[PDB]
Amino acid sequence: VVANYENASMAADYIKRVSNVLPDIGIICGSGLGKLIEEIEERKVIPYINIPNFPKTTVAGHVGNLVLGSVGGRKIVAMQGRLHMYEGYSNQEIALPIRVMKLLGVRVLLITNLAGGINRKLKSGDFVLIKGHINFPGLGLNNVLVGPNQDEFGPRFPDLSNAYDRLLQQLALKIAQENDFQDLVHEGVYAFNGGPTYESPDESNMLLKLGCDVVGMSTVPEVIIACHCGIKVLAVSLIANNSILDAENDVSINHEKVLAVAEKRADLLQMWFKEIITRLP
Amino acid sequence: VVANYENASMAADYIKRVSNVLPDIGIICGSGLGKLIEEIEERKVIPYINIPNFPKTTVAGHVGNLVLGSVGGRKIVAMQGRLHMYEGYSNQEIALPIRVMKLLGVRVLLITNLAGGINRKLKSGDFVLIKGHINFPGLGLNNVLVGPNQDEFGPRFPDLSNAYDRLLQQLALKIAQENDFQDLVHEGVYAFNGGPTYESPDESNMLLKLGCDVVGMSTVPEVIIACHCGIKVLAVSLIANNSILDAENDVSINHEKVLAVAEKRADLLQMWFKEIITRLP
Amino acid sequence: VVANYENASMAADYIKRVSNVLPDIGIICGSGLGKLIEEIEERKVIPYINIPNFPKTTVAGHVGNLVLGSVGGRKIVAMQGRLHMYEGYSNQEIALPIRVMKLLGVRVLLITNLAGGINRKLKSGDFVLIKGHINFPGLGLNNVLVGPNQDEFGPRFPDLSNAYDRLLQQLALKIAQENDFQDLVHEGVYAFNGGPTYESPDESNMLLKLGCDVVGMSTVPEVIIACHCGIKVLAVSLIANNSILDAENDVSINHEKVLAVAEKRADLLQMWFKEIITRLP
Repeated sequence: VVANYENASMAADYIKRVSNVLPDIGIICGSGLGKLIEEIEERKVIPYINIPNFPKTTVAGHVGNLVLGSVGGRKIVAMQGRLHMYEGYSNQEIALPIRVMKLLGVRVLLITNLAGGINRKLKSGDFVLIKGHINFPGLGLNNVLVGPNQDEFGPRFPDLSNAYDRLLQQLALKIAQENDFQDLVHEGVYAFNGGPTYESPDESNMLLKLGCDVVGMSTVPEVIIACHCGIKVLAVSLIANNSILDAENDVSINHEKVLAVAEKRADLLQMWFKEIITRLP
Repeated sequence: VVANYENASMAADYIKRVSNVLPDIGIICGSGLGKLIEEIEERKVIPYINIPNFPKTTVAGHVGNLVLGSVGGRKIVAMQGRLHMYEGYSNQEIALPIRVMKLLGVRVLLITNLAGGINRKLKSGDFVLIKGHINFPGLGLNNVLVGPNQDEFGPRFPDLSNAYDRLLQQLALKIAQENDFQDLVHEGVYAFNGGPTYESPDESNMLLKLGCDVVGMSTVPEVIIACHCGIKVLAVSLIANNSILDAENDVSINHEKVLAVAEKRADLLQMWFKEIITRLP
Repeated sequence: VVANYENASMAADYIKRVSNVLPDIGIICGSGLGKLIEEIEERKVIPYINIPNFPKTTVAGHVGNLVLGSVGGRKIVAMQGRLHMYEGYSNQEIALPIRVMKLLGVRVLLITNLAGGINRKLKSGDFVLIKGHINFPGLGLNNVLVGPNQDEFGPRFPDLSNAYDRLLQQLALKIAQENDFQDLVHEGVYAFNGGPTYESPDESNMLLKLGCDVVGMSTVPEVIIACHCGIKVLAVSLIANNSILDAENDVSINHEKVLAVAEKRADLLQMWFKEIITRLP
């Protein structure tokens, strides 16, 4: 189905009936980075499959729930099981959950992901506050907004110059300084590789030439839908590896190594985002 | 429907019956740049919806007519309401009107567009004669010619090295010199961003590194279909803003600002293209 | 149909019944470079159209056979008539023949193609051993693996850092040295342009900036499917022209010139690959 006003409204109606929560913060967590969702207070778990007009996710399988409740005195909604465009989902399937968040009252969206490091200053286990992006699918006619514009949500031609809110980046850094882990925290430009193959050694070298700091396979589609409909965004990458160093040393990249870095930083990222949610203006 | 010989022929038959004009020049005008079409002499206006096999355009809405008549003693056909790939149109839907122009007798196609400036010499209100392009959708398997080749129109593997005719660029500059506005006229390479989001600040910085002078969301698909079937092309960008300066100063890009630049230069561009049409060899 | 385990198995069953050959080497030859297939010993020719679940190729036309038999004492399977993504084939249609090769027992895949030269050291008639690639369709959400993962063949996120086997590159060079044509043999990075338009002069200049040595419209999709399911690869480009020199001298690129270079080097490439097959570990 199309991610239009009528269809998003039907989904929001169901969610309001079942949860009673009206959230103003949304969260989408990266692979291995979802522990925070398990400590949402007075929570309600809603499988995607039960929600009218939500995308069908059974071919990919694995978890897919919307979770509503309270964190740090704030009302939130989380996507537990994020949708990736490398699975074959359409623009409409990716956009509809974000537009439902908008109708529910979400004004701030917090996002984490796992990424490869390109900038030579980045090590495995570092965090990058994303300050801009290079959208290779968008340049090449696979932008998430290709299709008719849904005018009720936003304009035909959105500006992305302020997609990554500067005050939210400053708050995230202040909290890292308060807890003495600011030495892990950088800022940078995110390249979107559609995937699902990891960036090749020579693609990584190209990205270094083009001013990219990190590369991954998510996040930019959701940011664009959120910016289109006026939702503020903070996005943070966890660095799994430095792809430029790996190319110079003939070291492989693999999913098991990536998930082990996620497990090593999961509890610190949970603590960090809990405080961010508590402190949001 | 497919943009094949049979289907294009049916459309041309209808158009010949209704207009009696056999044009040898075609024009496609950019957003806010179509005033010239209103002064076509002894004209005939044909809504796309009435023409057999023309693409359906009702989801996007707004004007969509073919207009035939005379300008400066020359017989022309204009597209009033251009089709953009960011609306979701297929390769076949974009190509069919250009191939109908070919069957009607068109030998020269003139095109205008609105673009962002990348080269630091470019200011809002400048004109760029396009001398080559960088086709990000084509590199990434969304070229307008992906699909079976329609052999009656052109070859399986076209060469684009002479897509932008050099003598037509020289004529356009000569006319600007005659009317003392050559100080507005540059030449440059056009990057095709599929869109519909404006180029991000970091995408603009990448394009500067890669030798692009201007960036926009149109024009290259029509140029490729015209070059494939042997139609000569002149393409001219109107610069709405300098995206590199805007990124350095945190200034936004938006559709209202773009259209105001179009209105400021519309009458000069109308005068210029009228003389070009009159003077074509 | 989907390039899944069940459908590939049905195709392999038919092929085993009809040919009696169990190959451990596969070959895919470039345009004008297929003479070797005509000297396969005790061969069996199987039109694609006869094989269950093979992709339909009648719109494009021209030859499309699987050929099995012996070369140099080794059992091989060849694709005579390769599938190109610029024809409009889906990811599933490209992948299924490679996955059938895997089920038949193929462990090594040898590939040739025609390419444009970017590196200034490359001349018409040179050979390039491919050591890595830049996948513009993959960066832009048209990777051959976009879709559900077929877990029986390989992992959700493959690593491509060793897609081009180093020992096979060394064997190919050793044989060129033995026959005194090593002066023709370079190594380099392959850029995948989806096509079917030749790279424009300004796209070629961009590729020079980005560290590409050669550019073409094939090969990378098949390499990715082979690497995903554990098949070793050697890929060799024949240089048709130097696109950077042609842009500086305003010289055109065309299919007839390309095929004439293929004819000039066909017999040497046949001799070379026959010895490679004979000598494989």
